[PDB]
Amino acid sequence: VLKTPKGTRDYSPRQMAVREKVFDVIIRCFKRHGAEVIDTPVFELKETLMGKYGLIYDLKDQGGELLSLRYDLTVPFARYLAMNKLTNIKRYHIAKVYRRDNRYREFYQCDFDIAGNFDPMIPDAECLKIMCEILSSLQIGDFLVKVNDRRILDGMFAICGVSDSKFRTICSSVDKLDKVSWEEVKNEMVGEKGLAPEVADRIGDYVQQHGGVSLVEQLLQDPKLSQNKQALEGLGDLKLLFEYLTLFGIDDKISFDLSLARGLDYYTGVIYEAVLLQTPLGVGSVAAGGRYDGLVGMFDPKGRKVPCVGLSIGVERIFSIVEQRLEALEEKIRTTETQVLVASAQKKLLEERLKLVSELWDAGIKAELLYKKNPKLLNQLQYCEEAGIPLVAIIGEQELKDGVIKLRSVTSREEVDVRREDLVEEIKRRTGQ
Amino acid sequence: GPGSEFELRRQFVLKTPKGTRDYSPRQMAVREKVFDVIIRCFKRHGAEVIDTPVFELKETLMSKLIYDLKDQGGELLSLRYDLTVPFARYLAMNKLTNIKRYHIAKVYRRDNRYREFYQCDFDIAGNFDPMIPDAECLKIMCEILSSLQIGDFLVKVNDRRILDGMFAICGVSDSKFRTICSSVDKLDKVSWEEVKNEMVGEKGLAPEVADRIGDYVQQHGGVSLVEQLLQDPKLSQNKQALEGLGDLKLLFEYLTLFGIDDKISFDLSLARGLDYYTGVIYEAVLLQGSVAAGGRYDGLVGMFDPKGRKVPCVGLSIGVERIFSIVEQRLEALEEKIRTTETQVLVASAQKKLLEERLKLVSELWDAGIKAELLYKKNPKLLNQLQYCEEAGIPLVAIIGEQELKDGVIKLRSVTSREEVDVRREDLVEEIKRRTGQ
Ligand SMILES: [Cl-]
Repeated sequence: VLKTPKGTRDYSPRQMAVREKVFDVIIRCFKRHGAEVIDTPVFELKETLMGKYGLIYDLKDQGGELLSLRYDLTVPFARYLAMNKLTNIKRYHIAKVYRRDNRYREFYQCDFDIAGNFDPMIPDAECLKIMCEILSSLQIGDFLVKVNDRRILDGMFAICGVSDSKFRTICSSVDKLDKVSWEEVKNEMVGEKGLAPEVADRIGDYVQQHGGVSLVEQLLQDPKLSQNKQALEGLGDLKLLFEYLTLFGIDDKISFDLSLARGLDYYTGVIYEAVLLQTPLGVGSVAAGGRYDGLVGMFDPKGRKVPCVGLSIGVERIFSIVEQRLEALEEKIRTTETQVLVASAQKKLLEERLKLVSELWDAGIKAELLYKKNPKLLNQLQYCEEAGIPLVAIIGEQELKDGVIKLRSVTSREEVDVRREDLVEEIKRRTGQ
Repeated sequence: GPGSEFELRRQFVLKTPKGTRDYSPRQMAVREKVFDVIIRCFKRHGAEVIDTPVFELKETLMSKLIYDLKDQGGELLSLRYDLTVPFARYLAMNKLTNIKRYHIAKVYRRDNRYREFYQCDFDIAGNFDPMIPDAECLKIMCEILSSLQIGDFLVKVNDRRILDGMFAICGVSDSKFRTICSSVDKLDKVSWEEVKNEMVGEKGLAPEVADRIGDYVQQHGGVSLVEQLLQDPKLSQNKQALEGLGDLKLLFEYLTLFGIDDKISFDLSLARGLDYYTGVIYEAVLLQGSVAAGGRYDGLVGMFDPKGRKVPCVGLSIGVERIFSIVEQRLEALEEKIRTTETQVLVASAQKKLLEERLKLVSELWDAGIKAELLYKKNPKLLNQLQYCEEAGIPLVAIIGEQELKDGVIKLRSVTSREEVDVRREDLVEEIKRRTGQ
């Protein structure tokens, strides 16, 4: 019966160590952009989640409110904003979400969002900048951020002749163009979904193109698209976006891709998705986001609109990559931060070690000793070697009388005598405070 | 007007579940400060960390206080009510016989922010020499309680074996152990007479028997009290009491070496968590609340292992929810504005048409690891930018103007002092670093 629920896994000490290094990079970035932080309960009223999703963990009806586990951090955010009658906020939220999909049922989401009425595209641009800072800093190899706008999509599908009835499914097909070829995608829309091959080929004339600001300029000249009001504003915003990206120094990491069509329940403005590269060959997505201006309005009692743009870093995939990067380097990932083991080779010294280890703790030094009265020096050394503990402070009967400690570097094997009074400052010096 | 039914219905559902609440940025600043103290202590003691799913199999957690997940055609799941039972499952499942770990995570209880709340656990599992890990747990509690600077505190200590032997030697029947413990436990809230009456009148104990319990249970003291009970005519003939007292005497030797023997109060009325604890039991009290508990529980892991293999465990739980409030009140009483962001500088301008230049600059600052912001406006008024800083606690404003750009210069104004000085652009990163301490 010993088992974690399907789709969940524990984080082992080593996995926690990597998670800490990855979160530390991400949080340091969020904080650099003046983000506040909040937290919200792991479950919300079922009502709060109902009427938002077209796969949600519900809690047993036990005689109170009907409750559900958060499927994401964005809805809780909207509920939070509305509940506190906030009109603007810049926040990050790092927490687990829950989905009965098919470690994929419980996993971390890492969100940053900017809510408020501001001038066009400036916050949207900062979101892309934040993506890029983070992905670069993690050093998970090269990447590329795909960008599109919801209104460009709507307009493109309007003038190509896609019905409102098939709009939703056709986007699902187009959105596959990242992994698969246009030939497959075309054949699906036509063969499986009953889309006219005339419409399919027209969509193709747009959907197959990608590039930088150059493509935004071309489509602003497109005779058919120009005459669609929505596509035109969307393109105007992207043109603006590219200007700001250039100033942020990251226009070379951005690809305007008209096949990007996801999260169409939420997104009203830009849509983006970061993808890892090979060698530009897409190897998988590691972040996503966009502008969703209708969500908060759905919660505010007076339906007051609060624009929002934001991003989700896909940390689960990043945990794997970083873990494997570390493994391939023979770099032993430490699961503890102990700086020194207090040891002795002789017997009858437990009380002396207890006294020393405690002095070290008092000075704020990270120390341990074996829970054994007369451990063998070899066993203590082996313990340090496996744990990556860099120093061993060896206490002996004579050395105590002399007021010295034998300090041995575990890896270099070099041993030096240190005055007891100098021991605390000497350990700090060897580790870096 | 009061508002349409449309409006009032929406307001009616704009809430967090009962007995839960969001953490605002202000409360997150407090919680981050508390957790930093605690985690720095855990790490200082060589602890590893693990994490477990918020829900375990229902069969694993066996109550009218445990959240169950709806049967949606699959496993029957429940939300965890603590971290110790997930730990035991974790040790048994991974066939570990020793681990020293801490775990900080929310737990869930349908009791009467009190249904979802943080537990901060530290545990040392494994077969070791007597009472050293136990001593270290008390040290850890003492380090943390001290560093949190939440006033003076005390740690009550007792042992299950001492209660066992003590009940035996003064007449209690073995089968009435638990309920008499439940009564004795309330002597930190209630008088001995109220307690006695509940044991005799309610619990069917004999008057003579309860009186002998009162002779011991009413007592609390230091290491000298341990020595006295080792001299006790009746107790010192009971094997359990003898072991229990022997171990406390030893614990005290180690607490003296750790310089915390003066914070420990041996208290015979401490009888908590007897579903778990097989050795030491303890509870920290703030002096003017239950702010940290723990003890040794050697049978729990054994109950999850198929071959019933025992793994000795001793640990502690820090009541982090009571501390959050105390610390927040400390901060608010100082009227010290709690910042919710770390921004060092706002990039600003008074003139129009400089958005592009603020974008370039703020991005330069970000690339240098400086915490910077700018208002999301094409042409903000300087006043609005300065007010934003004043309200948020941002100490510097970097003002870009057309002339400054030509001179390769940036006007850097202190938000508090209002003094503005010119700064060569290439020096800006360093000049900011200096003024904010980095
Ligand atoms: Cl001023």
